Amino acid sequence: SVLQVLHIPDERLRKVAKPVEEVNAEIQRIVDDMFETMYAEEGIGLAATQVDIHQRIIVIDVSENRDERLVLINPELLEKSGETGIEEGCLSIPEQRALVPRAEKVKIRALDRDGKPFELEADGLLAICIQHEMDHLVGKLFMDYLSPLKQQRIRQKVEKLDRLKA
Ligand SMILES: [Co+2]
Repeated sequence: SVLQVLHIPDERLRKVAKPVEEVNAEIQRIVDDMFETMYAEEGIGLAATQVDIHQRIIVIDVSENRDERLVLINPELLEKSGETGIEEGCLSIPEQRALVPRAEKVKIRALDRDGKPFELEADGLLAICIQHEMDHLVGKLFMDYLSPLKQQRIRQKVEKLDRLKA
């Protein structure tokens, strides 16, 4: 079932998510609810913190056909290198996009939907998405990489955008 995505400014988006102790039926229902919400909003990734669930869970689908589910429970970054960037957007910061510096390659370790560990070497868009989604778990948003002036602008814009759309 579709979940509600928080928008800035909401301090809840800055809470550091806790590690999942045991992947089970409940965790799995959350995983499914997250995919449903992500696909519904046409996003390519979604961190649990965005839907107000403070546990280290991320769902991703960077495919064109939109049928290639990637689940990262308790992700852990092992290596990262190179430099790249794209005009990132976020469901929590409606209508704003900004070029954010990211590592081009990134190797991680995580648990899948069944709680089994795997390691993944990613590059291109998938690498970027992972970095974006992982930042979400530690309360970091993509706007924090910009100059304070730009950050303030963004807050004013979303703040306004939301109030008018209510
Ligand atoms: Co985001």
